[PDB]
Amino acid sequence: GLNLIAAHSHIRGLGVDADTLEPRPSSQGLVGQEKARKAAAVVLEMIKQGKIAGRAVLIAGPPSTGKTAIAMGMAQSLGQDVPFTTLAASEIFSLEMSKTEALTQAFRKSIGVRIKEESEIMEGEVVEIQIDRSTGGAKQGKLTIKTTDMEAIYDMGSKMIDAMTKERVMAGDIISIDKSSGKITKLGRSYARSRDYDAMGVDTKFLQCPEGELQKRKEVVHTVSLHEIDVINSRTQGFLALFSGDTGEIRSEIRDQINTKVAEWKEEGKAEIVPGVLFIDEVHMLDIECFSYINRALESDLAPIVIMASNRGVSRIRGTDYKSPHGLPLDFLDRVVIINTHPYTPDELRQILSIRAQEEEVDLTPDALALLTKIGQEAGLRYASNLITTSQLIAAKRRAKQVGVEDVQRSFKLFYDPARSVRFVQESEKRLIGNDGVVDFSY
Amino acid sequence: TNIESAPSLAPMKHYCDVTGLPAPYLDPKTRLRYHNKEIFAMIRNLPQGMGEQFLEARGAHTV
Ligand SMILES: Nc1ncnc2c1ncn2[C@@H]1O[C@H](COP(=O)(O)OP(=O)(O)O)[C@@H](O)[C@H]1O
Repeated sequence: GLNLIAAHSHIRGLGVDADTLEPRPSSQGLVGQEKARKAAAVVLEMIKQGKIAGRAVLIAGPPSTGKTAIAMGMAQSLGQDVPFTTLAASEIFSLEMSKTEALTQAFRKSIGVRIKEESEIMEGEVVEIQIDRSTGGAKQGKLTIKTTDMEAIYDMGSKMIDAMTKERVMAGDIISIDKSSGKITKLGRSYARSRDYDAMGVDTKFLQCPEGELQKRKEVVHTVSLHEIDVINSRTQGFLALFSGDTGEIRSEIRDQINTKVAEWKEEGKAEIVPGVLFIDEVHMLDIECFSYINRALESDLAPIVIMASNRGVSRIRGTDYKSPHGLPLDFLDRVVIINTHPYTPDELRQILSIRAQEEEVDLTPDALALLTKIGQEAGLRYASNLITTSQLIAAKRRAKQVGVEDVQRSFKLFYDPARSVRFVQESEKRLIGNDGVVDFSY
Repeated sequence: TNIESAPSLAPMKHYCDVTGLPAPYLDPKTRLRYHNKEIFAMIRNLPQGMGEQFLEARGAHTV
């Protein structure tokens, strides 16, 4: 389909026993990281429980230790029930809006308003449309519709006859009509009428007739974020800015009104509030102004849980000239609990490579998996994982059905790991342009 | 002087000719109004003379 194979495609969940929060040694595509997966499952529990507002969790650990994987596992194990916003900290440096406004919109995106509504929908195969069009139009007309179980005829009001002519509704068309709006969606063409569709090309699909009653109440559970309500109220087609962007800085008094109205809908029981998650990937790309805003945004009642990942050690905080752990100011780190991801053992690398060799269509011979595991220890999990794809392409060039050691060796030879790449750089320092701008082009 | 009868201009509600429950549907074939698919099944299975009796109970006739 349109989803290709990607680095996280094998993550199907968090891999944790829902009855106990005990992490299984591997399941759902996660291997090891058990203590970190247990902690993320405790966070996941209190996300679903909703009662706790504006807690922040940092996932801290060396690169490739599964920090994004655990974040993706939580997203896959929340699903559609809960809003889940992913933010790269690079994204808030907008030219359209100040970074605290961009960071406000991200918090607003992570609270859902859940609204349950009904409508009568009429659905069936058109047996006939008669419209007289009697000079003017839409004067009178009759609609006959059937399911497999019923047939009925309807006199149409003139603004429904406009809708029918607008949708060029024809005998044999399978339609749904939302009655209160009066919009007509043509779900398809009935197969029994196929010969009447003389203009439709042979690529055309056909359907069986709808089943049961022509009319029923269908109930829709909408979830709309606070950000969407904010943007809708900004201007006469405010929602249109939810797509193009081109929201300005939305005025604070609009948000304050909406917070009051959503509290009214909750107290009236018309709507429910569904707190989600905001995940801030590589949070150390934020600067000191951002962290000062976050500190108090977290104290709002309508704050999501915020989950964060950092590769950084004791490192320079952006927008200042001093250093702190994770690159995050201590006053912000006081508001945050930290989950640590550790490096992998060789057998866990073997399992992750095996999983990645299942997610791509690759057969690894047992010695090729052993060699990739050895390369994984020596050159890192990500590099060996990229040798899987490379080896399959080399094997296919030699038309082999399984990837052999010869293919992994060609991969290791053709594509350098980060350390050999650095060693190549440290040898070529006269040919590579230095930090001084100096370079020699002679042989 | 027997000129005391009065017509009505308001749109009338639709009731099932069999069960008298409200009727969303008018059957194009037999022209009985009916409540649901269960009653449509009966209506199409009726003895041939019976359909005209359900019409006639509300003063309607097919011809
Ligand atoms: N415990 C694990 N189980 C399964 N796959 C993992 C695990 N840890 C890392 N990976 C995979 O290895 C790759 C690198 O890990 P990643 O989560 O990107 O690390 P980080 O985000 O800390 O750099 C990703 O494709 C990820 O899916």
